[PDB]
Amino acid sequence: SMSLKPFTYPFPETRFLHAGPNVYKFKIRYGKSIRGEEIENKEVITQELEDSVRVVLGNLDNLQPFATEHFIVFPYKSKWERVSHLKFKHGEIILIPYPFVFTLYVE
Amino acid sequence: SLKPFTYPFPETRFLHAGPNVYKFKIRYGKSIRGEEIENKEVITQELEDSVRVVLGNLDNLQPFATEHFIVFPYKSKWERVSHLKFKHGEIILIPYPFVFTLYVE
Amino acid sequence: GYISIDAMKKFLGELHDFIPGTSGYLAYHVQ
Amino acid sequence: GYISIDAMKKFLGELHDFIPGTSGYLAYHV
Repeated sequence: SMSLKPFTYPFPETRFLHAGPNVYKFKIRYGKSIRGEEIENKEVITQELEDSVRVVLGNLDNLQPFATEHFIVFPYKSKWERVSHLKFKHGEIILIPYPFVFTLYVE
Repeated sequence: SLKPFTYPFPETRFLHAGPNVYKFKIRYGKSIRGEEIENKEVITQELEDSVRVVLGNLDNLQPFATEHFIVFPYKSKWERVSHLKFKHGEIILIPYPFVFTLYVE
Repeated sequence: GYISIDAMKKFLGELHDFIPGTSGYLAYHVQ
Repeated sequence: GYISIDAMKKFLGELHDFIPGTSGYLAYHV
């Protein structure tokens, strides 16, 4: 169903995600239309947002916009600056930060 | 001096910049399609500006706002290009290997 | 006029929130 | 809120429509 804590729609947030030996930095942003209005069935929306994050992780080298039932998502990567100055650990295991930050512009 | 863009209808444009030829696609979203603009010279200039920003940031595409639009630029692989040859007179032009799509909203 | 999420490849593997101070996760600076 | 186009780097050089059969442009297959 959902392995991640619910996203705080419609509030923008930064999330760090651990998958295998890597850690990823994600930012979620909401546009004017979807931001002003709020919807009560947030479970469907939270599922759609996790689904959107998983699509982005599934297309790391070919980001493209896509439509969910309630949103259009425009994913973008940008260089994660000073990621060399950060160290991420899971117990004693060093996690490798993916060198790009993912921003999902949810519209 | 570029030919007018065919707003609000999607189009494919081939553009020569430096030693390369670029393939651009323009797409318009639901909102901007329902409402139409009468003075298209301003719009054509904004779209040229948008193309020039993409060409100025080939390695770091990001969305941006013009006076009338939000532009979400994306690149995808230009498929079936390896068997094509472009010339400008005797000059060989190199196709840039990615299509640029401007999602105009 | 956008492709449906249901036509996209999706990473379906294990995915966890990285929350320092929990589940053995820690983060810090260097130099 | 999205960044203004006016804050971004812009290619300011010469930019032409590539139209085969005009201005010396040609395209063809193998």
